[PDB]
Amino acid sequence: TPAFDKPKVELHVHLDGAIKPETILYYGKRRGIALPADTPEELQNIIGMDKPLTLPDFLAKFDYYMPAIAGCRDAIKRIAYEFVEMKAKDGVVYVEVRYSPHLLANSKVEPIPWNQAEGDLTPDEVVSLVNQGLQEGERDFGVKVRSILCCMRHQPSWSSEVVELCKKYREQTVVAIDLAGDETIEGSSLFPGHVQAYAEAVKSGVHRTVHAGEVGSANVVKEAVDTLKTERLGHGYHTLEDTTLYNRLRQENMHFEICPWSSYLTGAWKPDTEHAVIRFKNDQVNYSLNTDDPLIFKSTLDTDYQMTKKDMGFTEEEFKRLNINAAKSSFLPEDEKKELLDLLYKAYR
Ligand SMILES: [Zn+2]
Repeated sequence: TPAFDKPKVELHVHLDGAIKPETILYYGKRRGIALPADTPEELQNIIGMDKPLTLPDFLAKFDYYMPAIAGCRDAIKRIAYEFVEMKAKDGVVYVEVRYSPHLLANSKVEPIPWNQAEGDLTPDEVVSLVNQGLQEGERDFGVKVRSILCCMRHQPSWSSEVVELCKKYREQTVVAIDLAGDETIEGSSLFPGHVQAYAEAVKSGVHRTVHAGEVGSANVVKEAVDTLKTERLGHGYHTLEDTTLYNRLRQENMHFEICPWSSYLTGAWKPDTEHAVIRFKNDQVNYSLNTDDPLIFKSTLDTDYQMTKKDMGFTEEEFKRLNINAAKSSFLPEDEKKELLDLLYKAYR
């Protein structure tokens, strides 16, 4: 029994962090890729985490399975398709899924990811394949799906390509640009490559979100809002450390993409303190509930609702409230956004 058995909206979940272990296993053996384990259960046991890990340990989780998907057209399209199915099972009616097109390519991309051999899959084609999988999935599972392309903090050189891809495939699921990766990188938010890609997003009407304040200080949040001119914040928990910034963001109705289960497992949140989502609730902040990386966290969207319901006393009124706000803060055209809202209103009333 779901904690909130009603239609839901999810705005922060990574496609490369939401793959079925069986599918990883299928493609691993299909092209002779070495995987740590040969069974689904032990594979998620290895890939998943039950306790906070060092950043290196965390990032290494990806090294274990991404090589089996990246560079393979069939696989890129398939994980996108299966992703929509997963969300349908979660009772999600609208989802914005994000990922780095570069981390799935083996052609172009100077720093060829995952130590894979030079191939023939460019970031551009990756995007088209994802689009196809997501659209076929929308048709087959009844979930409205849009995507977001991720700039990687440690690779500013890819950021311009990211924004141009968002422009090229606009509406065809791509609705925004994101900035993900290691936030502890000093001045990463200020890297010219990232700043210019976002300045261009503003100029081309590409919506914007940025991972900030998850583990970094309130200062990375401030840089995301004032310099990158982000419209939403991924996590943004450390905004509570700069009261004036927090209050300005509340005044501006800034949207916070919260991932409760994730924040716990990663350690972004210390169990000894009030969870940010609790005060955001008390402060009536504009925020959403999200899984982030279901595969790595061994979770489903219900995991985050069960946690806030049972361990934080969230009411159905708050769940309805936050999903309405998630829809209001979506990067959907105003026309479709209103339709999504009408669905939620009728479903919540
Ligand atoms: Zn994320």
